[PDB]
Amino acid sequence: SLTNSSLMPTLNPMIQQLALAIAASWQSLPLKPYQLPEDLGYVEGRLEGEKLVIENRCYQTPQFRKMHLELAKVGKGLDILHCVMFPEPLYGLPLFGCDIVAGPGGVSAAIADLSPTQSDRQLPAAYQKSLAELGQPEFEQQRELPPWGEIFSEYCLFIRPSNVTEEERFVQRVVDFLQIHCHQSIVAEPLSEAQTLEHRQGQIHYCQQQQKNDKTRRVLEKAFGEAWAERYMSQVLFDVIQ
Ligand SMILES: C=CC1=C(C)/C(=C/c2[nH]c(/C=C3N=C(/C=C4\NC(=O)C(C)=C4C=C)C(C)=C\3CCC(=O)O)c(CCC(=O)O)c2C)NC1=O
Ligand SMILES: [O+]
Repeated sequence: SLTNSSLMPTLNPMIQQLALAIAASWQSLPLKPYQLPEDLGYVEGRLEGEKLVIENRCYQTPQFRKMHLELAKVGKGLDILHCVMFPEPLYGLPLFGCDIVAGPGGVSAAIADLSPTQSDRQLPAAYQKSLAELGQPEFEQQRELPPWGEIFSEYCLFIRPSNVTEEERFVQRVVDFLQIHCHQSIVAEPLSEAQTLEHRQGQIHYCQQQQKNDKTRRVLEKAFGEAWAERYMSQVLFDVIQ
């Protein structure tokens, strides 16, 4: 749980709410710890500018090879929540991810998705059906995905929330995604070796494309340098499996 977090009480309220919702969804799963490189938990660094503070929590279950919740703060103003549930390819589940970035003046970016791992870039039929049933959410300020964002599903939300009502609507949609995802993980069956390979490739591709995110990289570089940032992005955030 998040009562021991040093960052949490200082983060944007939407970020606090979403972190609680994610922890609540994971709490009663068959969790084991997942050891990050160098058993990383808390880390802080500064070069010539602002300090970056990061808290990492990571778990695994039989269906999810790596469940990573990262909270971060740059200086006084910039707050970040990062979460990815990396599936075990044997079960063919999609990739849950979300990213929230907030400054003093409010949340600038809120993105969440259940991303495909199939070569045809479609979600499994059960997900399509369940997601369609939620209906189209209405948000006033949508943002267009960057070029490397071809990895995201047609259900991807990428917005700037315009008011508290939209903040709460976005959090609820993420809770709905997680409820669907946790349910489908109970009914998933181990796949064939050939299908497992296809899902593994989809996850590798997701990770390679997420590494092209310069907005993330530049934050890390300004606090820790180029070599540290490359190691962090490739080995901690978006590790390529074999
Ligand atoms: C220490 C960790 C960490 C940092 C520092 C970080 C920074 C970060 N991510 C950003 C955007 C972004 N973040 C994402 C998406 C994602 N990013 C993910 O990590 C995941 C899992 C998704 C999607 C599920 C996208 C698409 C953008 C916008 C990129 C752009 O505008 O070019 C931005 C710009 C925000 C804005 O334009 O308003 C910053 C500063 N994100 C982090 O996770
Ligand atoms: O991650």
